Amino acid sequence: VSPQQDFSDLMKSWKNERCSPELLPYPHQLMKRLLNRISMQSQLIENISMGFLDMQNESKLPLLCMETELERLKFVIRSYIRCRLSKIDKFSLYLRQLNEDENSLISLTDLLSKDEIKYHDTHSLIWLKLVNDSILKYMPEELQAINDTEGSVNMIDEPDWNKFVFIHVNGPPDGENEFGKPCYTVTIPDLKEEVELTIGSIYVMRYEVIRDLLRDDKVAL
Amino acid sequence: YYDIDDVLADGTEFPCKFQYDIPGLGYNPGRPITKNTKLSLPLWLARILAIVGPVPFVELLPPDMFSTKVMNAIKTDPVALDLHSINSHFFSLAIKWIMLFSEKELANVVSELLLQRAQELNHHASSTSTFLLKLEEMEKEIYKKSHESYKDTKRWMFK
Amino acid sequence: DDDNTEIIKSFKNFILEFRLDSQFIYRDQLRNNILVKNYSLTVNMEHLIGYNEDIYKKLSDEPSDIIPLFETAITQVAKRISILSRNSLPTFQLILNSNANQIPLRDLDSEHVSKIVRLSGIIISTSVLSSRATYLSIMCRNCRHTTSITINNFTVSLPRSCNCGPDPYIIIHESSKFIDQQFLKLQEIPELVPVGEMPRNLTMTCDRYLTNKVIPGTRVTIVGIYSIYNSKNGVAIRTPYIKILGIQSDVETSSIWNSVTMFTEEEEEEFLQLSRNPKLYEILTNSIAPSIFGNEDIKKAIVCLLMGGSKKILPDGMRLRGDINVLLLGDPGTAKSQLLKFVEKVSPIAVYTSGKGSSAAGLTASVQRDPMLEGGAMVLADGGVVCIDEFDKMRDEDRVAIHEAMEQQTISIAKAGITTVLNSRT
Amino acid sequence: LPAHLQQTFSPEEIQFIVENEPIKIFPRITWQLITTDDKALNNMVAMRSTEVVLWIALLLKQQSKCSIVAPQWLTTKELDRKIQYEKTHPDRFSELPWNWLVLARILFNKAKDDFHDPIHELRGKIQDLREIRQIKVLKGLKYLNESHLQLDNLSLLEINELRPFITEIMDKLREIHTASL
Amino acid sequence: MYGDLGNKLVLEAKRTKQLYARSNQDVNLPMYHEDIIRNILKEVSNLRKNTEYLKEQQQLGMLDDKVAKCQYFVTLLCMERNKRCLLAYQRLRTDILDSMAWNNNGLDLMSSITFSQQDTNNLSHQEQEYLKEYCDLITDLKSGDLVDIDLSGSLVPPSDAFIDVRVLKDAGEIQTEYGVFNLIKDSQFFVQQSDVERLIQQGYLQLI
Repeated sequence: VSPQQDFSDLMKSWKNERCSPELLPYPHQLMKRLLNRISMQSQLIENISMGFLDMQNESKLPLLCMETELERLKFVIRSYIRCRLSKIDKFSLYLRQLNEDENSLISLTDLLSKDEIKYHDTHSLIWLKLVNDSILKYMPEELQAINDTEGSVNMIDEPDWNKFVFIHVNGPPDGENEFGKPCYTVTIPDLKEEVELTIGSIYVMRYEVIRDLLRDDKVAL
Repeated sequence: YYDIDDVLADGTEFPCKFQYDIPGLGYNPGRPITKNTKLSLPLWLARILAIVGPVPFVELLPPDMFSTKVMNAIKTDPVALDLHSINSHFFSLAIKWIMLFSEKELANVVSELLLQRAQELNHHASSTSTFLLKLEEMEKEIYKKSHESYKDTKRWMFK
Repeated sequence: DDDNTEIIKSFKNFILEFRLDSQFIYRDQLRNNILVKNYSLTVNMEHLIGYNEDIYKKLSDEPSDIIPLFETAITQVAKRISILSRNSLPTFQLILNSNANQIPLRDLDSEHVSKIVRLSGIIISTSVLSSRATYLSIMCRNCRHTTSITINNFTVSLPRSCNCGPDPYIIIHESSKFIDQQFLKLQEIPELVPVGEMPRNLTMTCDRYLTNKVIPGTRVTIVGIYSIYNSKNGVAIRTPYIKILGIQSDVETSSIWNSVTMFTEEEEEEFLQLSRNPKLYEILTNSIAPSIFGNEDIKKAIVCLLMGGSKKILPDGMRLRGDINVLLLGDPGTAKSQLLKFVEKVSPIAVYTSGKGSSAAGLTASVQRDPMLEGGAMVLADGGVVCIDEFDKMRDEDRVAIHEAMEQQTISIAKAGITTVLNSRT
Repeated sequence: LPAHLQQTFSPEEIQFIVENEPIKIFPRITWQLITTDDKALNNMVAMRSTEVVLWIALLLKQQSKCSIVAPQWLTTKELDRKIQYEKTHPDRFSELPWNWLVLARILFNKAKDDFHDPIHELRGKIQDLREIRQIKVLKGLKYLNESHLQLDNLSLLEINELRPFITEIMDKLREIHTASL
Repeated sequence: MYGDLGNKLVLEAKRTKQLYARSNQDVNLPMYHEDIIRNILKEVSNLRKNTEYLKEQQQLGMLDDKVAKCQYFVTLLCMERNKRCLLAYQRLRTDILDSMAWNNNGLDLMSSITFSQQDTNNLSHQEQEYLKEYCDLITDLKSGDLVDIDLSGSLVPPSDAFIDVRVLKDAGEIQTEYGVFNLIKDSQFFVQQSDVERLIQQGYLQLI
């Protein structure tokens, strides 16, 4: 609940995002309390900056500090969402097929932002509308639908769960998953026998075997 | 798929002969094409003709590029071998043909060749000469990406 | 030799500690050189003299006794960088190119002998490569002493002691490590200072990684030591040569010459930008003869010539050709003989021969024997443009050769024990 | 659309990250400010060490209102035990601050006059420890297999430079092999 | 020969990636090819015409022959091939495009989309409608936040945090926002990262 922690989780989310091959859940509970918090301090600093001129017929430092800080954290999330919108641009179709299907969790108000959902549907719409008056006129009857034929394929791709991601293993020990010799976690790849995993050492593997560790935040990326 | 390398990879000609006769030749005044005619086909159409049939429509005669002479010559000196001359696509291509024909034997071979190029390509990842000219297009693209990470990390290293 | 330890310690301390703010230029020059497998180093003297004045004081004093202690000094460094333990790693060549003061060719007379001399001249012809030795084993004809001789640079007789004698030592060529050598021969530049006399040409030996670095005919600026060799031809009369370390061509000159089938991206960019011009043809036809006035049909014809044409390998072995031919024939003032010089300049590979062939060069493919393919217009010019003049004035025997060549692109030589059919795509 | 890089981090971004690590300082000064994530501080006492985040130390160092402390692991006498321990275990990469490259760039630009014996020494040391370690990575990189690698203790910058390469040719390599069974 | 025009088209598509790669990125796409794709569309119309013709012919003449299947199979693939080309090209074109709409709009005070994208009219109007609709699409994202954003800018993090900008033949003074920087050729402003981000994208500032 502390500010510092929300920030550490912001950074964590940002890294996990730029690393992974695919989209991650939209963390509204935090990102919204920060989107309120910055609206607060951006008003506050302009207020203290304006009140400062009244004592003027001293030290610009905490103001400069504050402002630089705000530039840094207003950069962070802007990288975040400017990235996620790109992965939405790449996965728009996949997500659509994920939405038409019942199981398991569709976009809702969670998997995407209430702001992002607009971006998704509108981009999707104007894209289909572009290709529609451009190359489909002139429309193949089988190719009317944008979806699997199958082959090849299309898109479908790319929920690619096998791609490699550098991962650094961190999390609180009970002394849950620690089987020795050093520590957690399993592993159990499908194709191969366990390594398994050691915590003070970064080990690159597929994204799929570790997705559950990612959920728990037991390994940073 | 949308990337240019794949859709270009499907563009390559293969020596595949027909199992059956097919009147309505789309290639010229046959009209049918006599059985066991050897006609070069791009990969895109030839890919599912080997599946759909319980005898497939085409024999899938092994491409000259995969000739056992070659798969042998790449086991000597890959690093000095010129890939860009033969196809030029190899990994983008070979990856499809290994699944299509389900050949295990050469996996262990190409899986080796691509380590041996790369233990060389981390060597030109440091800041060409002639060698850059003989890479396969997609491999080449990875060289851009690496060389750029390095260059940029060096330009950050100082001022 | 504690002194050599003292010198080499200073060279190591010059490579490891050198700082241009803040990267270490040399130390990284080294790594980035061993990875590509260049096995060389280029020192910039200004940095050197900046670092210590002393080591440059000795290096301009007795270069040929020192420079190899610098080689061993740097290769002892690449041992600690390129690999680690607790092979084989040749001792790198160093190439040092620096400003100093240009010393023209005419002004080299004694007095600076064995003192590094920067200079400038146009290379005439490059001599065919031949190997010197670096490390060669030697066994005795009798006692069979196994001696590994490390020969250095920069002639050296073999040791006679383990009857036995006088010189019972054989070179084992199965274990001997060899390097390469070139022999440039350079004629000083025509601008200065010929006066009324033919310009002198000093003979130069490039070696290792500078070899084949320079196409003959390109202006360069050599650095190297200045020194003398014997070569019986009295008394005593020893003749002058310039060892090269190391060579640097004039701006650029890479890319061209040295233009490979590959090029930078932005060239494709600007080319593909030129392909978009409606006036493209028409602007090209204005490029060729800035000086030459009119003659537009010729002017366009050159263009369509340079670009080659349809080339067909279709079965059977018959292959049709490109691209065409052009006759400029007419009375003088046509500028055609100048125009050809121009095409010669533009065309990627071109040989202007007005003959009869000239002067020493035969006009066509010719078999000549090595006293211990002779060359000609066609062969040397292969795969591109050939420029001929006085085409009616050419000799008979090779005229046959031409008129058979131009159609089928291949010259066929049955002389003596070689029946070869060799290619002219010109 | 991030354009560059995009899959790997930018060299700058890893400094953007590391500057979030706190380190001790020696303030010359004797508002508030709460800021957001700092938690610090009661008015800093001159000639008294304290723990604060990096980007602010750097910020207050440009104004030379504070003197940053040198990290205990940044020393030449300290580095010596580290290259000694590194030459002698050609396999493992030893123990790294994980930021050490980027702190080695950053703290040398400004803070340089604060270090004891900073000159022509430590840069010579870390440019070295950033040599044998790099070649040891290129010679440890021959053993590449899917899917596993021990990169053990390795800098963030070192990760970032070679990332596209490894995680690309792993994606050509593992791609045939998963798919050939 | 059958589907090869698409291979040549994507072969041409590749070149623009080459021009976006190293690169340097100035945009300046040569043109959208309407002609060659018109050839493709006439070829594919040919195809589907013979397809429905033969689809009528199986109903009468072919009488469900084993061979017939092939035409509806193979030639069908060709349709897909053109599609595989036509979209691959097209998405590539949108990738080179939307990013441009990203990094610069453009930027303060956008305040309108004008003079940008040297392609202008040379590029197809069908794409330009998509484009204007797309920057209209991103104006709403601009309107949700309340960051403030400035999302379009600051891809590269601030340091620290004041810089020095050297005028580059710009007039000026057009700096109305925040303050009248009073732009003046041959004048460097010791100004904070704030207005620098916004003004550097336009082309006024030069050295950071």
